[PDB]
Amino acid sequence: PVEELLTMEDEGNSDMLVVTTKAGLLE
Amino acid sequence: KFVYKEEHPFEKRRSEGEKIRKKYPDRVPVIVEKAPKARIGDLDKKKYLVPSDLTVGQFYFLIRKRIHLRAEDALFFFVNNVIPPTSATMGQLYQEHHEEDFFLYIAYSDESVYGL
Repeated sequence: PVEELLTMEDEGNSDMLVVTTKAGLLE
Repeated sequence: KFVYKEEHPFEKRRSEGEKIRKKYPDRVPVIVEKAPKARIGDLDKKKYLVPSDLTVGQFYFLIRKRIHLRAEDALFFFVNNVIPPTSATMGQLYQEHHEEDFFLYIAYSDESVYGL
């Protein structure tokens, strides 16, 4: 499944997971 | 110590790490792997690119989800065998503990002692 809100797959490296800046709001 | 290091030669890791730090200096590249003897779910992806302001506690929330940890289940990170404070930022951890390939390495366990 596609990850968009807190994480997303790196466009170039399917093997690097990018954590979004919105994840800095998590509590 | 890390399977990432056995499958990828140092020079390859270091070249990648240098490029990622140059492209995203406000972010920290992290390799996350299960600590030996940990009795806990396996992680599907090991390589992360995290905002430097993300806290260790926020990273715990993200990793717990991926490994399907229950509310009773503990999760502990270790960097160079030390548990980072849950309030620390990933950027602080990166500055003090990144390795020569320009990645930060985190082991995770259900136990509070690495390799217990």
